[PDB]
Amino acid sequence: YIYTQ
Amino acid sequence: RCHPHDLEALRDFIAHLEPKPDGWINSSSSTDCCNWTGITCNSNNTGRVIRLELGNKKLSGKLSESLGKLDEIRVLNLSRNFIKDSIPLSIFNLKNLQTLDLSSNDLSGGIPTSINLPALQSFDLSSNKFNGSLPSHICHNSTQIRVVKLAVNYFAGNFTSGFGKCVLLEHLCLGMNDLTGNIPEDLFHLKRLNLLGIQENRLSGSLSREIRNLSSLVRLDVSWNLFSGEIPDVFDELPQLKFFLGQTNGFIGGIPKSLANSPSLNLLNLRNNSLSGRLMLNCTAMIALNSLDLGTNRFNGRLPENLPDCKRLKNVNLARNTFHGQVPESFKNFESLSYFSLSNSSLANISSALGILQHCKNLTTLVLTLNFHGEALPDDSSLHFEKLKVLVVANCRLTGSMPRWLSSSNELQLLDLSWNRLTGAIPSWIGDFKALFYLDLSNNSFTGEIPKSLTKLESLTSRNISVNEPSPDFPFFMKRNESARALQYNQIFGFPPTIELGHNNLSGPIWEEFGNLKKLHVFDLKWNALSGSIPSSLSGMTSLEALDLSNNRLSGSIPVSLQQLSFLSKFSVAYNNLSGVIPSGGQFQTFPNSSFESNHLCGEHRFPCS
Ligand SMILES: *[C@@H]1O[C@H](CO)[C@@H](O)[C@H](O)[C@H]1NC(C)=O
Ligand SMILES: *[C@@H]1O[C@H](CO)[C@@H](O)[C@H](O)[C@H]1NC(C)=O
Ligand SMILES: *[C@@H]1O[C@H](CO)[C@@H](O)[C@H](O)[C@H]1NC(C)=O
Ligand SMILES: *[C@@H]1O[C@H](CO)[C@@H](O)[C@H](O)[C@H]1NC(C)=O
Ligand SMILES: *[C@@H]1O[C@H](CO)[C@@H](O)[C@H](O)[C@H]1NC(C)=O
Ligand SMILES: *[C@@H]1O[C@H](CO)[C@@H](O)[C@H](O)[C@H]1NC(C)=O
Ligand SMILES: *[C@@H]1O[C@H](CO)[C@@H](O)[C@H](O)[C@H]1NC(C)=O
Ligand SMILES: *[C@@H]1O[C@H](CO)[C@@H](O)[C@H](O)[C@H]1NC(C)=O
Repeated sequence: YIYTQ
Repeated sequence: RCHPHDLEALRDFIAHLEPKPDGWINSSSSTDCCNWTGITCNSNNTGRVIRLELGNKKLSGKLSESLGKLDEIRVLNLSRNFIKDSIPLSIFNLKNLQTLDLSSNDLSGGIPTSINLPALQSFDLSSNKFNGSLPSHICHNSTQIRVVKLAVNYFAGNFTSGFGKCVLLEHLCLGMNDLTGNIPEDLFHLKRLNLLGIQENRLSGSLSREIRNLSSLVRLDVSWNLFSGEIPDVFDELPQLKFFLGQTNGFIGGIPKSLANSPSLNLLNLRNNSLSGRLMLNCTAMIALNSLDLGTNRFNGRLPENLPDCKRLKNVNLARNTFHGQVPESFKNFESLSYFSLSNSSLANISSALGILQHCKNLTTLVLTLNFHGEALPDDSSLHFEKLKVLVVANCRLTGSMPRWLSSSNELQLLDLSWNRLTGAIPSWIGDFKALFYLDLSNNSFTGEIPKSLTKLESLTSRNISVNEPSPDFPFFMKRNESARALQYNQIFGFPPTIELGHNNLSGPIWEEFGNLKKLHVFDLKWNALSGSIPSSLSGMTSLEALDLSNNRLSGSIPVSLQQLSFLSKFSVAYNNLSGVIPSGGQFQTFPNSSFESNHLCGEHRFPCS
């Protein structure tokens, strides 16, 4: 899954 | 015919360097030096040498000591070469040198304890091998120095006092060294400094309140150090501050009121700090703010309702925080919002979130991953996001079907719905997005066959579709499973063009027409119910790198044509009904046994095996 931070 | 002194110095200089530049092949014979490559003289071209500018000449060798014999040289530029060893002492005594750029070479050793360069304006040693103590003693005899660039060196030891005596210093770049200790209080005397990079060192302690004394600051880069304590609330004293970069430190507390009131800030990056509490900005006060990164902090409470009142805020990354509740209703007015990253923030009511956010007409990229846990994905078809490019809502364990309101975002490029509870068939309109090069529906409950329209996806077939890549200010991260290290992509077009359908309930065959997608890098069908033959027409997918068919029920043999996939490095048919020979030689010999296991497949001349 793609995530961001 | 030029001066014998310059003539000599120049001949020695080039004696140590190869290759000889275009106009220097005559050097040992020619007497006219001012017309040699990269030389400038006073009078007209006819006097003493005032400029030696040999940057980016592929020059390999050492610096001659007789470089110190050019008495009139005001500018020495050797940057972007292969020059190595020590800087000659005599260079540090040139009375006329205004500009020294040695940046980006292999130079090493250290700077002399005694330097006299009264005319020096800018000093650039960055990107070399220099270690040791910082040459702050240069301030004694260069009273005019504007610019010190030391970045990208091996300087370790304390951030050394004494830069405060360069009274006219404007740029100071110390980034990417090994410096320890706190900022010497010396530094806070430089009231004309508009640029301080200290980023990417080992600096620590609190960031002193004395920093209010540097009232000329435009750009402050403190990133990637060990700083801690509260961010000092001095920012009304720094009225010219545009860029503040503090990311990856131990800063605690919230955003100081003065920073939250600064009309000049364009950019605030505090990501990956220890910050906490309510997030409060006065957006009526911050009229220049266009970009805000607070990611990987502990800000709590609701998302601040006044955020849309920053009329210029284009780029917002709030990910990985402690908020709660819904997206405020005022976000309907966030006219400037382009890129919105909310990942892993504990947000509620995706229904409200989407119904509000559809009103932000500039929204292009939206990352909602790890929020709305267990909620139902809104099917409500009045939802319209017209300019939407990148949509990531993943690992939210969302329920419902593939939302058809999405079909009206024609610009859509990357879609990630993976790791939800979504069910039903995958609808035909998913094949209608012309700019879509990446889609991850994996790890859902999807059923039915694979829609055939995925075979005529335009960005995956021709080269006649062309669009502009979205440009948010944050990277994206990609995780294979819950315990895998992530992959980083700084830009959207860094993602391989991908169809990822794995871990669903999909059934039926694999369309021969998948041979149409010439530009697809990654095709993942694994862990489904798929059946039938592996089509020979797949050999037509010419850009294919990874093909995962494992854990289906597929029958027949591996088609030999697959060995014509030139780029395929990653392949698995494991856990199927397949039979026969694995095709020998070429591409398939490189795959490990695990790629074929739990079938009836055998290596050539080994059938039957088991
Ligand atoms: C040195 O020359 C380089 C490359 O030719 C140029 O880009 C650079 O600006 C010069 N250095 C200075 C201080 O002007
Ligand atoms: C300044 O110049 C004098 C005379 O040239 C020299 O002796 C002295 O070492 C220089 N000071 C520094 C700190 O480089
Ligand atoms: C967050 O900070 C830690 C420790 O400072 C650092 O090791 C890590 O790389 C940071 N994460 C990012 C993405 O900057
Ligand atoms: C926010 O900033 C505006 C403009 O400077 C000011 O007039 C207003 O009183 C401020 N509000 C708060 C809460 O300080
Ligand atoms: C929205 O985007 C358009 C097109 O780039 C831009 O010109 C406009 O200023 C933006 N609107 C706002 C309010 O930021
Ligand atoms: C999400 O947030 C929690 C902290 O609230 C953290 O432990 C977890 O590592 C984060 N996961 C990702 C993928 O960002
Ligand atoms: C969530 O959002 C919808 C749409 O605004 C609203 O009607 C509904 O009452 C909200 N549900 C909750 C639990 O607040
Ligand atoms: C799919 O997603 C769930 C969470 O929604 C996660 O727990 C599970 O491990 C994932 N399965 C795989 C193999 O990715």
